[PDB]
Amino acid sequence: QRYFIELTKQQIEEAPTFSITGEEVHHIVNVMRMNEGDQIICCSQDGFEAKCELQSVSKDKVSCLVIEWTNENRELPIKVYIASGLPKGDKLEWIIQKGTELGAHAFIPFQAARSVVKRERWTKIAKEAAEQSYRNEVPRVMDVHSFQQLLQRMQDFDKCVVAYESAFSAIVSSLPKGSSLLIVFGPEGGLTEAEVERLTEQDGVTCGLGPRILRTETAPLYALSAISYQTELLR
Amino acid sequence: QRYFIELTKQIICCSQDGFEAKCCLVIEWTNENRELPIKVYIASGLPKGDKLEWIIQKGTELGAHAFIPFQAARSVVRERWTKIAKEAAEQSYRNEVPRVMDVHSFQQLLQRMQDFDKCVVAYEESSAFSAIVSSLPKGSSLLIVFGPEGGLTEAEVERLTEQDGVTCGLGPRILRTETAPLYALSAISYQTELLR
Repeated sequence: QRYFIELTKQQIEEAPTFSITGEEVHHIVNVMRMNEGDQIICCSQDGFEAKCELQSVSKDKVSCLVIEWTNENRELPIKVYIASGLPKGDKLEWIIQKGTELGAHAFIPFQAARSVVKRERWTKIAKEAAEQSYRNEVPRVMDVHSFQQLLQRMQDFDKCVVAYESAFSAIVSSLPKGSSLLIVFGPEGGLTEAEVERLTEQDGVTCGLGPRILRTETAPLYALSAISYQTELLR
Repeated sequence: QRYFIELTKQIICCSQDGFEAKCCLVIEWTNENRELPIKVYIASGLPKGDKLEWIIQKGTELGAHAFIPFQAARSVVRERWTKIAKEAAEQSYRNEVPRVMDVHSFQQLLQRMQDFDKCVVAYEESSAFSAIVSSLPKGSSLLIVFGPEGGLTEAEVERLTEQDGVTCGLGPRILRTETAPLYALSAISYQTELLR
């Protein structure tokens, strides 16, 4: 039902209809087997959502007519970046997937001291979650970062919370529309005393996320969900 | 290490009545309680694959008091579930092992709603969610209903509304069937524990 088009809103407005080429055609035509007259949801590269009607359906080209510009924006009011210490098994895919459903702006995996242990599949997982959750953007998944490299990234964001153990509601409720937030989590083992020390000197502020102990795949989910509650449900 | 034992009132032990202790010889009672201020019952329409296993686990680490699996209209569908709860309780330092009830039918779900202080239906047709949770007094009961993949059905919503459940959105992004309960629980801890 929902597709990310490699055109801008103004490029789609350009002509009377527009066409879909590549990966998506196959999904439209072969996998779903849609016919002319069928309706889909398209989001441009600049975040604009449209209701489209399949005017033409070929084997490599699909033509669409925009029947409505929804004006719907479902993006979190603030940019939240998830930094995760490489978890085991396939927990990173769950973090990326639910994370996108919950509004995360980008993911940054990093080698962590207790990390006991692909990106092309991660990018794919983020795009599909992005499609199924009606995001106006597809979250970017970065390259696995050394612990050091992560430390050098910190300067780019407005704030940084370190999930470790009540600054959290304060910082989140004091961030303005459009600002950036970095949240780093440790792996199954958890961040190290040494590691916290380096994060805290880079302005990272340690915060608890409730009194219950949360798994690595669970912590970021709580965090995104709380930000949503605060910035969208109360505000 | 932390283990649940059935007797009522080095490792950590937790009585059946919820009293945590450092120990066998009991050396000290911690006095620590990490349960949510309100009793939140998670009612989810039976999902596919192993999604309900996921909900039990994550939801126990996030404070669920109890789980009520039921047959939804769009549902295409116990001992293991209980085991997943207990282990999830163990690792997260809960004081209580949430119980997972027998799978109910929709009807059974409806007959059980009167028990609760407040019933929320995770659904939006139009959000009164923060208003409700912000207003439940400590110790009260909250049942939240969630559909399976595909969602609750309009017919179903109508009958839940006849029984006093209130429809409430959970933000503007479409959440999968296993993501919704984790959001609600997280939001709840945020309101009643981090803001309060």
